[PDB]
Amino acid sequence: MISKIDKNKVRLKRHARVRTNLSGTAEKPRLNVYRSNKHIYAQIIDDNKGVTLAQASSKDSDIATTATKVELATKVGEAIAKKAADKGIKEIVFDRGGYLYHGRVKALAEAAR
Amino acid sequence: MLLPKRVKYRRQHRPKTTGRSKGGNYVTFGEFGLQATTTSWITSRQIESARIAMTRYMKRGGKVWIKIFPHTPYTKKPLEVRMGAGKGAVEGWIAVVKPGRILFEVAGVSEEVAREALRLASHKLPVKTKFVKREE
Amino acid sequence: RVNVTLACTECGDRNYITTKNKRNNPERIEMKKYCPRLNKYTLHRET
Amino acid sequence: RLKEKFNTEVTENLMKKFNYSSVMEVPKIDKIVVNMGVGDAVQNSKVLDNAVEELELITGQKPLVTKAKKSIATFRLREGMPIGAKVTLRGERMYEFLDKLISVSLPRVRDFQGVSKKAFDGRGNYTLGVKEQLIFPEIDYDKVSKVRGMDIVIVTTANTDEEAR
Amino acid sequence: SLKSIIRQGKQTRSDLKQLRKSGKVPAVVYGYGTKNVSVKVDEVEFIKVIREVGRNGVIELGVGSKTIKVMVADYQFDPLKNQITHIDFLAIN
Amino acid sequence: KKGVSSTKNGRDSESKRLGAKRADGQFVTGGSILYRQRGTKIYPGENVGRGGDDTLFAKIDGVVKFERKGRDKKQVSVYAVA
RNA sequence: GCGGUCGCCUCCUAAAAGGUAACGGAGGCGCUCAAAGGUUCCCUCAGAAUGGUUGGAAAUCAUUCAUAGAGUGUAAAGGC
RNA sequence: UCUGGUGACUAUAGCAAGGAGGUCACACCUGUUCCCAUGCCGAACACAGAAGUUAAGGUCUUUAGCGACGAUGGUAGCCAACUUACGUUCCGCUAGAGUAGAACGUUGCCAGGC
Repeated sequence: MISKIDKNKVRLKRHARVRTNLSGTAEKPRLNVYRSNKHIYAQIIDDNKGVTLAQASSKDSDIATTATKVELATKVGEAIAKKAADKGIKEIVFDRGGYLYHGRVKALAEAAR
Repeated sequence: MLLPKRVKYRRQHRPKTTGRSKGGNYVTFGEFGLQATTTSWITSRQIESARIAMTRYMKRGGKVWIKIFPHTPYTKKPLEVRMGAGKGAVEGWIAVVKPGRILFEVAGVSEEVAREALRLASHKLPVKTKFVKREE
Repeated sequence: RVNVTLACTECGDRNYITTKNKRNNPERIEMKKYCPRLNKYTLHRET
Repeated sequence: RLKEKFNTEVTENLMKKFNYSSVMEVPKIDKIVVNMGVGDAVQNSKVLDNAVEELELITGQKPLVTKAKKSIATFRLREGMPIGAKVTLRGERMYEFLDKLISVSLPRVRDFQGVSKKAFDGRGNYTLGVKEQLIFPEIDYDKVSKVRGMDIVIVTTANTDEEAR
Repeated sequence: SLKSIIRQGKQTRSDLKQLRKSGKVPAVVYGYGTKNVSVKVDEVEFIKVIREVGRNGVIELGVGSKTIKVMVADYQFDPLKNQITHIDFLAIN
Repeated sequence: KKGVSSTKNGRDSESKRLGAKRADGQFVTGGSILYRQRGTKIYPGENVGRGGDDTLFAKIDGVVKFERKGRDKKQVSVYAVA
């Protein structure tokens, strides 16, 4: 009955405080993930005028699946848009980013990096 | 002697005396207001030596409503000494008035009393006054 | 607080000078510092 | 049992007691904040620490008075342990109906609260009574204050058969 | 009340205080169809506002064109003189 | 003539010369001071940096630009243009 | 003459850049801290009443009104 | 062109009421079997799964009552200037705050299922 809290609120609110030092210049474009109720995302971004530089998606449906931490979570953890982009800065609003969204941070650590 | 209780600082600056009035240019608590026409410092002692007297004409009749309260407390030295070794202890309380301000307010009682009462009361204040009839 | 002194045995020179309370921790303390003529952070004995 | 007794009677009423739009505007039970107190600043408070190991699930935190007027204020004493029901213990020593093990002051009031935060005080030795008075027969203050799933007393009332008071 | 004003002039130097002893006041209508296109009124025909509206109602304007009911709303009373300065109207739409 | 009751006052400190030190629109050098103040009245913007909790200085050559940040907070910047 | 002051820090006077006097009006310092330091995470203020051995209107954790009116080791302003 | 995602605008962008729809997509929804972990309870922090639903949020459309932006007409103040002794007054420039009438239930940046 009493005030229940929304959580997209504080998710983007924290993205704010976290978006004060890290920002993709396309010379090192950050890739930055909207966790969802069932799925996960990612996208490379350049941050000079806010246009959308590069793009993939987990949910893009070359294959769908379940198990939000799947090898589908690590195929979104591999995919790229081939260019001259190198080992990006993993934007993380989600705790233990070194392991939580490591599903994304794992597979791409070799080719995009 | 309308004075306060709790004051942060006890030594202050003389208030500015130039220009017109700001607020309290009308009357509320009664039909009849006594306006002011020049500038001075009314000094709480006037007020209670021009309130008891107006009521001693009013013979505890109708009721009044004061529209001036002394805030800035003025200070003064005692016996004439040298110049300059500190500031004198606070010994008074002052209120500043400008032209165009209602100082007193009363209700109910006849206009003969109003005139023949505010003329009694103004004879103590160092400011020149003028009657006001709530002239909408 | 009282003044102390640290020095790396290998170099045998006391250059670093820190402070320490005589009640908070009266037990002789010792930390690793970068003493000269060694090019490595050796152990300093706060004598 | 009790956690399901937060279901065995209530899912159908708490799906009907209101006639809201969807199932989820029609509430559940509001969570609890199992808290204890003391009337001594030293030893009763330093030695009223387990009765939570008895009733609550919290080992024992050390919060003190905040508002703390003239002689309320003290520091760091374990007078109010934050054993609020989160989800696991959210079926705590509260919905135990051991408030009948007194047979006095069952129906205390005509109602409960104008502030939705309800307070239900086992004043005396009403609660934790299945344990014999070995060391629990001394000074002991309670603090069962938590809100319920109803804006005022009104519909809160004539379906409150859970704790029946 | 049939009271008529006219469109006075802006770009005013403050030399008007002295053309003010001879009666006038500013006045500016609010409302659509026109703008703050000010009108000038005189007093000793307002020595008889006593019977005009009271304070709440209608006045003619005859202000060239668009002569309709206009409401003088605000108050700009003046100290020390029993004079008046900038009383002003509005359109009813 | 009579030894007075003295003054329980008389103490103050040296002024620090705070404020702006380079004007908006003029050309600078890498490393020059732009503002000196307690706390961050004007935040550091583009190619400028804060020192030890003051002295907003420049990091590259160019021309300075004073600007608003959000709704009520300002900022300073330098652009490489020559 | 007697008395009191003499160095450093904050504010007002000081007149919207900086600077600016009087035996002008107010407060402070002669440190402290192995943590109250560096780094990575994680969290959130008051003035508000509920009726809860006990109640000291104030001994408690909640709940919601809570807009910085809170908290900063130390005075005051500028800040968060 | 609808929604989801990033980057501009002075809350004109709001809190206060509601209205109505779907789960393509945000949501309410199941527990500790696991990754992490509350000195405190997996509600925040995590996992596999979603049979069940649209209240709420979410989005538009309504309230100018709730608050900021607030165009003119004046007016205080002020820079020169000629007077007089100024708590002023005249003469020239720039003219505020507050008060209205208003605008007022955001302009877009660039992508994804269409």
